[PDB]
Amino acid sequence: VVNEEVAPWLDLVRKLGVLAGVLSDELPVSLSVQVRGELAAEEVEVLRLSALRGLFSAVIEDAVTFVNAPALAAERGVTAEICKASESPNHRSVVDVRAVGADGSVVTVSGTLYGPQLSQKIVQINGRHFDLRAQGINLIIHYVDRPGALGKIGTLLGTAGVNIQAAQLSEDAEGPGATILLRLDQDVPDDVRTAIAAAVDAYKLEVVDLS
Amino acid sequence: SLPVVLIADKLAPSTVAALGDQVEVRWVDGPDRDKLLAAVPEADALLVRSATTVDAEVLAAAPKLKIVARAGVGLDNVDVDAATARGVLVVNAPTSNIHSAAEHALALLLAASRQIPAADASLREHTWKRSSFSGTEIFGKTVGVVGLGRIGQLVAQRIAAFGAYVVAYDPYVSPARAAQLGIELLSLDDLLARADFISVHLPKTPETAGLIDKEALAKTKPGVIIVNAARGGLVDEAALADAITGGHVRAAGLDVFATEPCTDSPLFELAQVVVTPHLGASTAEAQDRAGTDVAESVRLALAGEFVPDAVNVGGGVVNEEVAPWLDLVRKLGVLAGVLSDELPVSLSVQVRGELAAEEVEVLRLSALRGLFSAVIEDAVTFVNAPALAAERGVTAEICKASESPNHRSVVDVRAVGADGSVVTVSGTLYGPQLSQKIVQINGRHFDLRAQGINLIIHYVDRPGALGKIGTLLGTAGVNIQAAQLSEDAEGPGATILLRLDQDVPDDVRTAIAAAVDAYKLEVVDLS
Amino acid sequence: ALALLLAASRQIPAADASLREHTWKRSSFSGTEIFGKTVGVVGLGRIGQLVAQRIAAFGAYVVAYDPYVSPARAAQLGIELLSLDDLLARADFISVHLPKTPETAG
Amino acid sequence: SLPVVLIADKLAPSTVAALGDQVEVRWVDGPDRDKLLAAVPEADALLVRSATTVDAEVLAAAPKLKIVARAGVGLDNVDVDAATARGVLVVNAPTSNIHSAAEHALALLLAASRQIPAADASLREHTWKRSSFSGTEIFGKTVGVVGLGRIGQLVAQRIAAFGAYVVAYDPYVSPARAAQLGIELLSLDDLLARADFISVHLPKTPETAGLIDKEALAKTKPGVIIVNAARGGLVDEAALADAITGGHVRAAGLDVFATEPCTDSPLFELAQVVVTPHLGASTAEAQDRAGTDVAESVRLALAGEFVPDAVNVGGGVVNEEVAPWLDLVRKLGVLAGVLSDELPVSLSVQVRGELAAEEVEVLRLSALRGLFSAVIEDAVTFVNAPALAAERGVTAEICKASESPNHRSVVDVRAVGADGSVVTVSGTLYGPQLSQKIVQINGRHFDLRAQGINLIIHYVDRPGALGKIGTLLGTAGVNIQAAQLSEDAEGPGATILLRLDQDVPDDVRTAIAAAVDAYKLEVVDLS
Repeated sequence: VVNEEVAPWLDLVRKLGVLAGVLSDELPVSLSVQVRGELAAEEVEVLRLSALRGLFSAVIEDAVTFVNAPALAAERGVTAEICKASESPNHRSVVDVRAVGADGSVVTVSGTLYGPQLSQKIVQINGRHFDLRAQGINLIIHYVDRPGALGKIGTLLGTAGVNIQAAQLSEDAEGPGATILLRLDQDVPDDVRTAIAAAVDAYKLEVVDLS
Repeated sequence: SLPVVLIADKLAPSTVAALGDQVEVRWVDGPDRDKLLAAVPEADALLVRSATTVDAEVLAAAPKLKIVARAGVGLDNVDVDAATARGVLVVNAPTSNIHSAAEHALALLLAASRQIPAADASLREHTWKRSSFSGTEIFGKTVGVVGLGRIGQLVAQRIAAFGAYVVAYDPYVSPARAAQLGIELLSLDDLLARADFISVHLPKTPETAGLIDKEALAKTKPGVIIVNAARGGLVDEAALADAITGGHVRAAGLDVFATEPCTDSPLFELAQVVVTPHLGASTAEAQDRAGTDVAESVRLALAGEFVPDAVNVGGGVVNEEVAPWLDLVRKLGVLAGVLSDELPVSLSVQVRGELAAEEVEVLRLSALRGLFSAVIEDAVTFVNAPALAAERGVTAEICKASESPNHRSVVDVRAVGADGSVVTVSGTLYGPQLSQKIVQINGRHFDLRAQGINLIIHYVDRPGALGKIGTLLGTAGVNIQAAQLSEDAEGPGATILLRLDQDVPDDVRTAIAAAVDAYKLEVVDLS
Repeated sequence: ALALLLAASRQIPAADASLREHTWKRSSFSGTEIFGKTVGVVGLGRIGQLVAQRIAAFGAYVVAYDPYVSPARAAQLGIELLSLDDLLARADFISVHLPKTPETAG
Repeated sequence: SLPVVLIADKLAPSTVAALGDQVEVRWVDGPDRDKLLAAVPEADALLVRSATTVDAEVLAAAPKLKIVARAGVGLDNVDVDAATARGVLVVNAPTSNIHSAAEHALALLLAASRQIPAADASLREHTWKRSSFSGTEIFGKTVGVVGLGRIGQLVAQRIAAFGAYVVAYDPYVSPARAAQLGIELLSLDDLLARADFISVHLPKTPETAGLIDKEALAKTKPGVIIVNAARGGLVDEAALADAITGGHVRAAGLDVFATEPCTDSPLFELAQVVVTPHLGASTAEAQDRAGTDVAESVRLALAGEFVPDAVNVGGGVVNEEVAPWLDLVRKLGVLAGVLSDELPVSLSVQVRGELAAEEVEVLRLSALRGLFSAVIEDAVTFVNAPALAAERGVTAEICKASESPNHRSVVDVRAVGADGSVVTVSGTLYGPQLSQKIVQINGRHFDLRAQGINLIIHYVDRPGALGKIGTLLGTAGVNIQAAQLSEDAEGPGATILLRLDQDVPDDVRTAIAAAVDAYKLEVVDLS
């Protein structure tokens, strides 16, 4: 039995997996799922599968099933780990999916669920904090903070007929950079991604479907 | 072992008899550094006026000091930050001068309209220039009071008995309260247009400074008489001089100056401007009231009772768990105030989650302090809730709930309007540094540093709005540190909040408004 | 009458003068507060009646000497009627006025 | 000589320990006439529940009786008029049942939606009819609370934790207060349309009686469940029965009946209606709270202190000069309330002239009692101002002024709205009989008996209006005793007030409105 407390997290952690993957430039060699807070008292093994399954759909043709995935990860040299800690520093419960590349680079993505609807929310990308619905087409940009930056991103999207349903932009604690997330009403043509990316000096720019 | 109360400035024992006979009162020459520092070591309480300075050095030499009390209203001679840092309760006497100061405003209004000092001078010179003078009758006239706190209220009441109609401008008094006072509340523009007399009664804050400038002085009634017994440079001194000379304002009374110790204002060369050297509180009765007020405050303090005239936090008065929440809640009040169309009648402070297990009444006061900070002076952290309710018409309450939907603890500050609408703003602290985060505004969720200059825009024209907004800000040279924006759940509206690296010029505000078609455009400094 | 009571109470002329000769003698002045004091009005013809109502609004108690004024009218102006002697004993401020009976005024 | 406290009904000493040891408590069998009358002569205080009747005979036999206290909420068994007449303070325990009664409303809501009594009965009969039952979930549903006083507030709060949205109808709660409660205020029509559950929480007054009739029951949502744990016939019993049978309302819970001792309601023949014999307060905890409340009240009374739970006037508590002003001021509150567009946030009571020399705080309470009398029960003359402010959002203050412009003494009751507008109504007493006169409404002056049915009309079509109004009233057979009417100082409006000899039918009201083109048409009984 997947426990009633645990079930609603499945689809979320899958999406954190999708996110950790699209956001990794190279296929990760390790995937680590950390369960913190109230959730940590449940049986969350199945969330490791969920994350992996998410990781691999973002990379491999013909999406993975649930018993399909562990062997598929092993076969591609990806190892998975799961941690459970009662202690969560901020949210009552949060899950972090951490993907480490062969070159040692790290991507963490975190999600929670709260409210009467148990709405799924993305709440961290790499130590930047957010509260955005885990749904729809989301554009992620890590860029160089110059005057004009946010405007150029907005000008180009709008110029392309692409409407922004929500968006949140945080500034790096100790960097020259900034990272924004935008939920869009439709995909962004390649040409326009390249444009956004040159207009700001994007380290990273990805679009991901969180349906 | 009776607690020691050290009087460092010139307060007589009789002034201070409200301290029990349960204490040992001593006296010291406070201005004299070596004496003060020699005597302060054994002090439990330290009372002071203005001659003595209670800076860090004094505090560091006073190891068991529990209250610093200033018999007065200014806190200029007390480093309140340092006293807070060391756990020292600071107290003053905030209503001790209101009558002597109201009366002085009235004194100046009348002296100016009847040209008293000049007349008295003409007889002093041994001549009879009766024919040359010409006063202004108050009866039947309109008097504009700018700022309706305790003193402006006292002035309104006195002036009304002269058969003047009174109007006021004060966005920090509720309409019901002004109507209880029998005072009509106006836009500053409307006050300016209508007033035969203007008396200013604002505190000095950057929101206030120079309020009445050349542009304001030009909107007044020809023949107006203006009084400022309140603060520093509320009326632009040069604009005043110009309009006096030029004829437009007939007379004026000033008791306070842009920069005090002031012996050289050009206003001193105009006969039709009555001036006085910051008298207002200069009165045996006011100086006694100060002394006896502060004496009672020290009494309660030592008796381990609640000190309503507290200006700060010190002692067990706040748990270590709660302390860091004060400043954040202050900022929720500021923000709830800014997002409100007009002054809320009440603030509902809701504490949810782990925090709810704490003793959190001080937070209700923090919310109020923030809401009202456009009319509160920097040093003061605490406000007298019962006084603020009675003076201005606004209350606060606190509610607890075990459950917090998302974060372990969250505070929500619900600002409620007379008409029943609500503006909700929430925050948390989290992490090693316990950094302050704004997490909800009106059902919208996010995670933004509670700090810096923030631009908030409610608007109706959606497509490309991010583009327009960012591009105008960026063309103005304004960096955007962070941002949150979403399309309204119901209706054609959208809302963005941006943290900026500087303020936003007025023309650019107007541009942004026009471009996204805003109905609300605000900029609050969340420091 | 109010203007003068206030100008004398706060030493306005002497305080305005000191400024005009470019000195800051704040510490030389020391006014008298009206609030809560007892004001004696001598004579209650109309101007005195008006003075007393204006002074009441400063939160002062008003006594007056005028033996020909309607006692009901005095009460309505919130005035306690006294003999001249008693007024003089109790008065912190005194304003003298044309009385109701024009020159039995002493 | 210790004062005697006589307990005439079944209250245990422990219930009453809040009376000091400074008193001699005795007990008597109150229902037993001869015993009661034998014991009451030495009584200083008399406590009672409901079994004993404190009528004139009892009072006349109790020469030094100072308080009659009813441990409960009803005053049915106490002749309060007679006690007032003899100077006897009457007291009850007005918040002593609110929890047990809220809980019972909830009990009934749940029992009705889950068909408990019938289910329990089916198992009692030794069969398993699980398949036949079908409950109604509360989560996510809309619950309409009709009347938002203490109990409706407690019910709203309990029901909200079940994840129901709560709406209320109560014209005697301010919007700010309802919003502090997190409750949405609605017209009765809108509540009816939206509510899946309705719980009634009105007092019985003629303004209230039968509120929810056939016409209301027909506007509700199909499938609604209705509870009345409040009062008598607030929901028309026959209309209810019809709508239950007819299907439209799914279920109901009743704890009170149009005419009690009730053993024969047709509702008792419907399974889908849960009924209980006026339990609600029937609880050890509620009966104890009553006893200990009333005991404290008696304590304060004897200690010559202020009794907040007073229901009336007795003793020196009111000067002989002031006494006759109570009733008139009550009527100024009623009228200020009626002439107000919506509930004022505060009443400013201004006492001018000779009266201002008196001690007149009770008048501020009289004004409140009048303002709120649509939700106050007859016997009660006094209201608990602090309680009413906290529960409903409305305050009162009193101001004095030596001068009265015209009459020797006048009271003005200023009703102030949240938006700052003011409605002013004044009265005097004058003459041998000290007859009560209404003398001003909103700057208009006149002299009209404060008595009888009065029609007030604000209207915009002036020429011939007197003709139209009088002719319609007269065709309806309505005599006009007195009248005052004037054309508004500024604008196209006019105002008439008429004292009539009976009420005015609804069609004739509509006719008058149409004919003079009214915006305000009201009829208040100024008895």
